[PDB]
Amino acid sequence: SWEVGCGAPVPLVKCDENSPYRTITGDCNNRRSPALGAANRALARWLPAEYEDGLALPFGWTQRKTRNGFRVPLAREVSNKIVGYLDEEGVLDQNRSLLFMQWGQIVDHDLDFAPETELGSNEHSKTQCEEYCIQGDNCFPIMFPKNDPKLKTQGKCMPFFRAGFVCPTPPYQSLAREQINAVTSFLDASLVYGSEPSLASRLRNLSSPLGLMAVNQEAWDHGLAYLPFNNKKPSPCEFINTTARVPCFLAGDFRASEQILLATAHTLLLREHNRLARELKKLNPHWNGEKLYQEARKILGAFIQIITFRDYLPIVLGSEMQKWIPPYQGYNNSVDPRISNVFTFAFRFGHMEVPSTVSRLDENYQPWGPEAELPLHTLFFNTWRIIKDGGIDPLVRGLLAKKSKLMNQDKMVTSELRNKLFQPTHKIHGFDLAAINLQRCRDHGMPGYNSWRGFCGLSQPKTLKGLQTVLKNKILAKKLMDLYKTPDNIDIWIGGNAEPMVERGRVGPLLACLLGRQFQQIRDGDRFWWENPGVFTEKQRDSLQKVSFSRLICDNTHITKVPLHAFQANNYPHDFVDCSTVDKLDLSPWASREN
Ligand code: HEM
Ligand SMILES: *[C@@H]1O[C@H](CO)[C@@H](O[C@@H]2O[C@H](CO)[C@@H](O[C@H]3O[C@H](CO)[C@@H](O)[C@H](O)[C@@H]3O)[C@H](O)[C@H]2NC(C)=O)[C@H](O)[C@H]1NC(C)=O
Ligand SMILES: *[C@@H]1O[C@H](CO)[C@@H](O[C@@H]2O[C@H](CO)[C@@H](O[C@H]3O[C@H](CO)[C@@H](O)[C@H](O)[C@@H]3O)[C@H](O)[C@H]2NC(C)=O)[C@H](O)[C@H]1NC(C)=O
Ligand SMILES: *[C@@H]1O[C@H](CO)[C@@H](O[C@@H]2O[C@H](CO)[C@@H](O)[C@H](O)[C@H]2NC(C)=O)[C@H](O)[C@H]1NC(C)=O
Ligand SMILES: *[C@@H]1O[C@H](CO)[C@@H](O[C@H]2O[C@H](CO)[C@@H](O)[C@H](O)[C@H]2NC(C)=O)[C@H](O)[C@H]1NC(C)=O
Ligand SMILES: [Ca+2]
Repeated sequence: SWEVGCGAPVPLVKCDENSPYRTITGDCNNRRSPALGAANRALARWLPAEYEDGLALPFGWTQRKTRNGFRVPLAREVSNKIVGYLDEEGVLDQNRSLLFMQWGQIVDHDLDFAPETELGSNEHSKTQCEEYCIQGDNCFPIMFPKNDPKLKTQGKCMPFFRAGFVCPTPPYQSLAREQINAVTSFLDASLVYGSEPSLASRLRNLSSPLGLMAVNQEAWDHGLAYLPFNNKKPSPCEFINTTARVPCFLAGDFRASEQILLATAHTLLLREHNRLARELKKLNPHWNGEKLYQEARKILGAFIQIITFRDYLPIVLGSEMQKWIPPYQGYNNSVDPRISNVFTFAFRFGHMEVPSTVSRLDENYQPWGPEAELPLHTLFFNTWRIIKDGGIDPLVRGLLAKKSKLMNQDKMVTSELRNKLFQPTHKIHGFDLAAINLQRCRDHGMPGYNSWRGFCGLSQPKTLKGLQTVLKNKILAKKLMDLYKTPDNIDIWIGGNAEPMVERGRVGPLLACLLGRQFQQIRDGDRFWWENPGVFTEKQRDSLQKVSFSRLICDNTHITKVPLHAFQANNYPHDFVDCSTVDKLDLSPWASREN
């Protein structure tokens, strides 16, 4: 049942129907709908889109037009009055490690990606939005509210370009605007291998039939691999420090270098690939180039699904886990595996877990140097710190020894993300992730905070006194009401992230419902979900059940002290054990007796 939407850009295939290997583009996962789930297609819509002209112009684009009677408040003003805070003390999540926030980004990045329009790299359209803030076509700038400090320093606005959409590119098609997802909707470790056949192949070694991924040649990490640099010459990573000119990295996903801790996580993944392919070679000396690559890839793919569903969602969705994601019962071909547009905003709850600083610890898990604790804002698109100052061991240690930030109603997003975010295209370190997130809700057309509380079958507040109760907070409910003038207009992001947390989770009623459903779907609809009979052998599954991020850390770095539960907050040296005391990934059942 797959065809109409728009023939679209999407590159045509022919399915093998018998290949035990996933396609790079995600196509052919579903035999009835080939493309359901495949990259470079439209995000899924769980509810009708809500645009100003009900087709493609966002709410806030035309000043004089209201929403339900009132004027949507400037994203940046919501940011200033409700989001930001000053005191960075007593704001850490006592029972979550920095890895908690870090793994979430890996997952989100694996599942969705709505790139900006482009149609500019020569053009003066990439400057008529930066310099003058003139709204039009794909530039929907974030104006600055009266009395904003950035007015005196940065200008009258922050450039912002609407997301890409799915038939064309430039102008339009007749119908209702739908944003694009440039990656695959299946938890298949697509951030490691790319989503297009072309990128997928540039990432491979194809000189030696060992099936290895290509690693950097100009620099090493104690004999260990580094990701490969990037060929493209305008590079933001060179920019932040024109003196050490280190370019960004090249990996299956483009945001791989937004921040030092993300690239670090990426590097651990590239390694286990090669590692997993050197071993498999030993075992089966007759296996060839493609065989090694695919089989290794298949493994790492099952890895990510396991860590995520077993270790990561249970402490995110808390006690609301079994209500949305019941125990697995097999493949279901009647389930839309496609990521929905709202998931990409619901999942952004993490943004309020990013802490103000990042640390580097030596072996005794102590301060590594004199400038070991650096401000979060000096690490965006920073590769020199890795390559030219320490390696990745110091950074991985921090991920385990330090903590995550705890969403606090009186303290939402770090000022490191709200005032000093760096953007790949521009130069200053002065953007606001909060205003961008909010502006993007409207860009993508998301419906109000209530339409969603309704979608999830929750009470819908119409009065100040009512909003006080749901958020269980007066000040907040009042500020939220002074700006939005009706609970019907609270942007789902700031809206969803304002409800108090659920028992043992880290998100509330409306986010738990939105994340819950989604994850249930990608699992129930993936023909290659590791627990799905036939994908792996009964004996293979038994061996994968033991994987643990901890081990991943041991077989891939020179760390020898790691916690058993890398996600909860552990303290060194008590909660740390020696690597030799940690279960290994026994690849024995991956041997093949010809006779
Ligand atoms: C800096 C940034 C982060 C911290 C170092 C950070 C972190 C996260 C986490 C931990 C997420 C999930 C649990 C998460 C989700 C999504 N992000 Fe955020 N992210 C940083 C920076 C950015 C920037 C800049 C953007 C672009 C926003 C835009 O709309 O232009 C960004 C996006 C997202 C995003 C949207 C996915 C998409 O399809 O584009 C998440 C789902 N992150 N981030
Ligand atoms: C910090 O968070 C930790 C993770 O939630 C928590 O430890 C976990 O506590 C839960 C019970 O709340 C238990 O989790 C698992 O227990 C049963 C076995 O009896 C499993 O079959 C279930 O899947 C369930 O998830 C464990 O006791 C433990 N889990 C892990 C992985 O360590 C800590 O208690 C929290 N620390 C503080 C101070 O609150
Ligand atoms: C841009 O990246 C540079 C890395 O190439 C970085 O400079 C490097 O780091 C420090 C500079 O403070 C120097 O390291 C230390 O060397 C010895 C110890 O071995 C000390 O005696 C020195 O005082 C110094 O602290 C490196 O030598 C230096 N390398 C080079 C080529 O400059 C810059 O700090 C970065 N600049 C910015 C603005 O971020
Ligand atoms: C592709 O794989 C080959 C085979 O392992 C790599 O060749 C090795 O290169 C390193 C340093 O250049 C040395 O250990 C040897 O010269 C090679 N080893 C062997 C066993 O041949 C090659 O570097 C890889 N290419 C890329 C881009 O990653
Ligand atoms: C296969 O997955 C579908 C996807 O939802 C399941 O659909 C059931 O529940 C849906 C609402 O959540 C409803 O649309 C349907 O009434 C219902 N489907 C049927 C056939 O009753 C479906 O139950 C799953 N199939 C099996 C055998 O579990
Ligand atoms: Ca994916």
